[PDB]
Amino acid sequence: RFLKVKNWETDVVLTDTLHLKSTLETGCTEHICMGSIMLPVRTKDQLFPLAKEFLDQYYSSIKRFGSKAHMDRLEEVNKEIESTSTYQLKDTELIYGAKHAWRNASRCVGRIQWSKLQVFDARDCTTAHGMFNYICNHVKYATNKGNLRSAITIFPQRTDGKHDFRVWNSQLIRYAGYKQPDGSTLGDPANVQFTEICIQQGWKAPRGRFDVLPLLLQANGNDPELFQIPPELVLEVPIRHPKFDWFKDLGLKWYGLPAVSNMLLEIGGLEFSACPFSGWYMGTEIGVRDYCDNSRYNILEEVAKKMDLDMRKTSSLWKDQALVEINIAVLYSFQSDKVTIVDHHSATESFIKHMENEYRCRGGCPADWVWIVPPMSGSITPVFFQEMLNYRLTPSFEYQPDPWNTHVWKG
Amino acid sequence: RFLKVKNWETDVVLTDTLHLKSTLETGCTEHICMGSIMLPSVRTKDQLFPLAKEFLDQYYSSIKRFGSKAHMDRLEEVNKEIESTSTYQLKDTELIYGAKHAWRNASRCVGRIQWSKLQVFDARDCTTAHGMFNYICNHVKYATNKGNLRSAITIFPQRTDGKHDFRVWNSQLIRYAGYKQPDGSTLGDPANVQFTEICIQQGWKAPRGRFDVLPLLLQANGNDPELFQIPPELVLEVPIRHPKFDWFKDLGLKWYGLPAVSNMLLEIGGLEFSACPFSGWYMGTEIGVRDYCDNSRYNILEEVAKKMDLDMRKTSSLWKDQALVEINIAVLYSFQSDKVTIVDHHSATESFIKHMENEYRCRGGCPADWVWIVPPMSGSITPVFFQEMLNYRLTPSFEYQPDPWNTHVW
Ligand code: HEM
Ligand code: HEM
Ligand SMILES: COc1cc(N)nc(CCc2cc(CCN(C)C)cc(F)c2F)c1
Ligand SMILES: COc1cc(N)nc(CCc2cc(CCN(C)C)cc(F)c2F)c1
Ligand SMILES: C[C@H](O)[C@H](O)[C@H]1CNc2nc(N)[nH]c(=O)c2N1
Ligand SMILES: C[C@H](O)[C@H](O)[C@H]1CNc2nc(N)[nH]c(=O)c2N1
Ligand SMILES: [Zn+2]
Repeated sequence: RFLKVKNWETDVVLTDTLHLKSTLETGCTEHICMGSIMLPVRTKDQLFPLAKEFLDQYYSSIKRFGSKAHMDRLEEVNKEIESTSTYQLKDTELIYGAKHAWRNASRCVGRIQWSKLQVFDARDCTTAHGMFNYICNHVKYATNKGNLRSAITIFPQRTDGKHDFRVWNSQLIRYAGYKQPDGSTLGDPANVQFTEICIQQGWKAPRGRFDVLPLLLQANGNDPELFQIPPELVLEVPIRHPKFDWFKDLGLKWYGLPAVSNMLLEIGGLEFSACPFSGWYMGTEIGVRDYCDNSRYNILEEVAKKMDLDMRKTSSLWKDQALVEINIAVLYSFQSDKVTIVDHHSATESFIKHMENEYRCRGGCPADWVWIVPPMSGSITPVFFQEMLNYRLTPSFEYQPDPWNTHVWKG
Repeated sequence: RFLKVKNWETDVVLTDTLHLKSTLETGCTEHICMGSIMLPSVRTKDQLFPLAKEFLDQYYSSIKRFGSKAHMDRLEEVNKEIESTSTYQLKDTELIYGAKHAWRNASRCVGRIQWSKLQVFDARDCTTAHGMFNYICNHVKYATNKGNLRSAITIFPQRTDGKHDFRVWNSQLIRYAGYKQPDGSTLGDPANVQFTEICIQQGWKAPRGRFDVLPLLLQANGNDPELFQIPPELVLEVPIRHPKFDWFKDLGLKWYGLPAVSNMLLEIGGLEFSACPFSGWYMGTEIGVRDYCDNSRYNILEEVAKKMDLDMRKTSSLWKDQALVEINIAVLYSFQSDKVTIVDHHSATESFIKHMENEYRCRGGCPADWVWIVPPMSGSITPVFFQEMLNYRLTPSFEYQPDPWNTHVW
């Protein structure tokens, strides 16, 4: 069975056959589309075929399908599963799985880079202090003094679900948010709940406006522990505007390194619940979302007020105007400081090239249009006109519940 | 079974039960989501009666006479008519209800808060293209209303056996001509390049300007289509100027006030109305973001950025974005100065969030296609960006249909 997607700006038509390797559910049915819905331990029983399918992919990629090495690995894994109820990945398999999890992330517009991932094997880690060391080395490597480098650090896989490794932060670097008694918020409104957990865990909060949060790190199912990232490792960029001299006076800055730390990496049925990964920013993830969301820094009003816009009626598009200016400043600031960043025009253009190349050599490229189209100026980017098929391939990155909702406290 | 939709800006969570009355197919499976695919790539007496019963059932429910004397009698009456004639005819009240609810059920339409205010023009007695023309002129005049735009639909005879179809060949009743240049570029509107040529291919006398209003190409009862020129005094146009830059007028832009879709099919109780032009009023981004700044449309993006003297060498200057905003400020300012109805994308999306809440409250759901509801600019500063939506097909409905120049036996 062969499916087709059409680009409505260029009439280019591609043919998807990779969807035949799709596995778990999309959430949709013949009677409902859940395409705009954000969200949805293993027995040897269902683990055997999950491992086999992964190894079949792996040995196909290295042109060794059905080789003696393939069959011995199959036999050795299945023996390990039935005698221990799980199995260990080789280094080679682990690297392959992490890269392919990214290659399969249908919501990620940056996947053109998927094969250039630095994989740090932290599966020998045993304590939160060890996790801290591993994460410090990741941040230093990835940052690279502003010449950012994609990377992932993989902590031990889940066993019985009672000994999980977890990074409680949603991203490795993020600013605190403080709800004031009068109802206003100091800092990042998105991080108010997590900031409270940290303060309750004993974090002495400076209660400034751009306080980097501590790492809250859980090893082997023990209670999590607080660590402060050394400030010399946290690269930051003061935000200024190339024409508006008053923009610096807003006093804004943003960190350089986007590092997702709350997701679950699934490879051959194995679940890696702590796997921070990092790349580099698209400008709009700071300037459209991290300041101008009604639920974030809401400098949207202030920028408009200082541009002296008509804020009486929305049809003056004063919100749209200030939104553009803030995104110009973010890109200008990062480039001036030689900190890697990509604007949404370059990133979407690169993704279309990636997507076409993937249809050629792979038979498809799963993609979530709802997330691929940028949060501003959508229809002047080339992905807006691009039909996209969405399906789940494994290995994959998955959401997992917040650990504070599931953790059993030791005391 | 009782699905939940969350708004991630407000944490409001609505429960959808209306989807259980869904019917047609989405295109998706549990293995593959086609939510970003544009398109879905006569009735026999047995297929027809359940469809009619379903519709009559929801009609008599809406007037709180479900299972009443009138209900069962009407149910029986249509049963007899179908067994006899192999089709049936709608009562005027049912026709009006069906059309309003096809609008209410249009999951790609952000403007649905107004759905119950539709003016329905019953044109089922029409027999000829001249008659169609008359009905369409009256529609345009009524809908335009001197700039105080009013939603309207005109419904021509339903399909019978597929041979005697009524079709408006134009995709919209009012559209600007587009001619390809003997060398490279395009004059007018490139989306209409084929149509603008099909008209001359039939006998049009193209004034060969940029903004030449296309003639109507009306097909009645399956015969060859006929050209008609809409009296220009019926075509309200707004000159586009900017509330700042006076060079903006120099661009010499204008757009028509009346968006009027005319190539879709309306399905009520199993019956198919192949010619059912409907109109409302524009959202500002439909003209400026899409009609002006699309690459394959007017593409004056470069001109506007050039006249703003913006750095156009690196994309990271966001010069396209900057120009795009100013163009959409001008469109809104121009319509508003001329007292021609228009809504900005902030107002329309806010209105739609309110409409959603109303529908979940008094109806149990609201089918909605996020890929189409989110505006093509400034998406994440509008309330619909963070609103999860469930998409499903209810009937009565508006459906796509092939272009008649492939279908018609000339
Ligand atoms: C290297 C430059 C990268 C860029 C420019 C980029 C860009 C983006 C953007 C804009 C999103 C949308 C998320 C949102 O709006 O909240 C996203 C999502 C995502 N990216 Fe990438 N990304 C990059 C690197 C990576 C890497 C290194 C990985 C994994 C190894 C990755 C995996 C993902 C995943 C799993 C998502 C899903 C997010 C979710 O579901 O919330 N990305 N990316
Ligand atoms: C009164 C003001 C109205 C507004 C502001 C409005 C707004 C919109 C917009 C922005 C779209 C997106 C379509 C596109 O981008 O091409 C749309 C789609 C649609 N609207 Fe509305 N609309 C209005 C009135 C109506 C009426 C009166 C009807 C029917 C009686 C209707 C039915 C539809 C349908 C069927 C679609 C889907 C179009 C398609 O599938 O291509 N609308 N609407
Ligand atoms: C792994 O590397 C990545 C690089 C880039 N650019 N984006 C992502 C997506 C994940 C991600 C999303 C957001 C959006 C913030 N919402 C609250 C509005 C901010 C981030 F800081 C971040 F990290 C990952
Ligand atoms: C029936 O009433 C309606 C009112 C409004 N505002 N929109 C529609 C959808 C039909 C429609 C949509 C668009 C979108 C911009 N494209 C250039 C991509 C432009 C139109 F010119 C038009 F006609 C119908
Ligand atoms: C490929 C994609 O589905 C296609 O370009 C859609 C996207 N969303 C849209 N949204 C609106 N309002 N109008 C459109 O024509 C489209 N086109
Ligand atoms: C409700 C909706 O699915 C939700 O707000 C999504 C929509 N698209 C998005 N797209 C991006 N890039 N990032 C997001 O957080 C979201 N949020
Ligand atoms: Zn779907």
